Amino acid sequence: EVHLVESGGGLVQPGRSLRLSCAASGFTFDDYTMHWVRQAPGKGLEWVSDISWNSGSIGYADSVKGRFTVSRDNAKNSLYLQMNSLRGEDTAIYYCAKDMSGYGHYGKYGMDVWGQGTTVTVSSAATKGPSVFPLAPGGTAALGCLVKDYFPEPVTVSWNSGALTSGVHTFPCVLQSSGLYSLSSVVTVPSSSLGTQTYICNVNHKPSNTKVDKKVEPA
Amino acid sequence: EVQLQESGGGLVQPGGSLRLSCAASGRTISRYAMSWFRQAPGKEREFVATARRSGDGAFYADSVQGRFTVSRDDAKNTVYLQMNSLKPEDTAVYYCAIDSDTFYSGSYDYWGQGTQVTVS
Amino acid sequence: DIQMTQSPILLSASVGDRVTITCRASQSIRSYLNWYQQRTNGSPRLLIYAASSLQSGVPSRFSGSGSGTDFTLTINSLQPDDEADYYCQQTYSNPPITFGAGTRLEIKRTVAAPSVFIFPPSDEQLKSGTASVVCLLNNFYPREAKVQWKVDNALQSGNSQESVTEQDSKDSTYSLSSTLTLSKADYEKHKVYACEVTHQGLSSPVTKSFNRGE
Repeated sequence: EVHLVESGGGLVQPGRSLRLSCAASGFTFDDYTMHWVRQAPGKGLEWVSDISWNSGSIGYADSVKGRFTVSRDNAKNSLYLQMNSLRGEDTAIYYCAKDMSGYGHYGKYGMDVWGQGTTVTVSSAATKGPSVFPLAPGGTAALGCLVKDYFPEPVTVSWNSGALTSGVHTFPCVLQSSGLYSLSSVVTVPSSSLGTQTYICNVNHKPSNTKVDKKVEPA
Repeated sequence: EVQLQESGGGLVQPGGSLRLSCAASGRTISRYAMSWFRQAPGKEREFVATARRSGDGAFYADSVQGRFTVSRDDAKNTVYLQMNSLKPEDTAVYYCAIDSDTFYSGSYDYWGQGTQVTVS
Repeated sequence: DIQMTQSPILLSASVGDRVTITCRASQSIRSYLNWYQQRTNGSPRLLIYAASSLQSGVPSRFSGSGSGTDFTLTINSLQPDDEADYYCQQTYSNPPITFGAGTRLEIKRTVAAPSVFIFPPSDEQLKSGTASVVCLLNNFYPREAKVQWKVDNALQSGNSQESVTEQDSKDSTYSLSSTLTLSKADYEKHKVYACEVTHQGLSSPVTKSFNRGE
């Protein structure tokens, strides 16, 4: 089938560089215009760059011009993006996309094939596990755990080692002004269950090998 | 400032129809969501329906979905609640309110005095 | 640069409804307008190229119209799978290709007011210099809601952050967290912490409060 796969994303300090690749298969890569498009966390799509089949036409968004360089190697069916002088606003998921047009292919200019994307995060923060704090508790009570000041994403939270899933809401993280992430995970349970049953949140932050269990009990 | 006045209520047989009106005076209301609420004597006030700005749609309580319809006459600074298939359980004083928040968070600062609906 | 103005931001509709999303070009782009669908956590998917050409494999309920500056995407029969973000894209002026800011399409349900819960900072957190006070708005619809923090009856500003869940796939509701962040020193200066919540399903704002240390 037609396929594209991006690679090369990761954490990068501001001012530093990173090289992205896009590997194509299932179509004649040599014949088509290719593109880079990015999507900042929670934001819309933003076009980055394009490159014609024979590399004779190249375009760049103004926000990256002079810092990013697109290129391709048709023998290796690969598209590239060299990103220099990275800034925090270059943080985004980077997608490569195939144009419908190219050599011998005129008149249709949609982007018909997209990769899954590769995530780029530009940050000064160091790797750190979260601190975990209890969010202590009608016929329904809420209890939880605050998962604070970790970097980078993701954390995972489970309740009672995975036994408790109904009524759980683990919120999407927020990037704090400090450059570290935080979220809460909450669960609604019978108010009658607060005296008889044990609630533990299990937090896992793989980048830092952090594992924290926190018993959430009434005050 | 704004005054809201409900009308169109009264006594109606089960299965019957009424159209409530909520006329605003003092200030133009076409920029604001307008909501309908109801309260039976000695019970909690409950949400019935909201007509957001023209183009932003309408939303309904489960108790009235498929029977009541909210609409706007923005030129006459008025909104309506068409009530079909009335049931005894619908008896209540019906109120209209302006959502003062143009982003629709439900800041209900101005209320009508209400109009009685009795189904029996 | 051609700027693309897409409307509405959040389109709420019922399955079966005909819905339309609009995209106005700042200057003429002829018929060089594309439409993309992006499901939560997925890649963009081409639906329409050249303003009205339906991409192979895309259901026929999708259509595009327009030329010049004014374009629309119509889903003539909204389906459950069509919950997604949608983006228009002009390719007439390149560089840069530009996109509209997006429309989220959601399936409407009946109104559900939030259940509200307030949580004080833990003693463990306070030992360390910072106090996080959390207010939970649970299982509500529609999405719009306002949280106001009051500390000893003084309204707070600028020291809170909100996070909202994606619409629940089983019951179509949202939940929201508002976290008030204070220094431990500031937290310990006050007694009453209140979270005040408004939603169009609530006839009066709902206030949950605690007294520090009690």
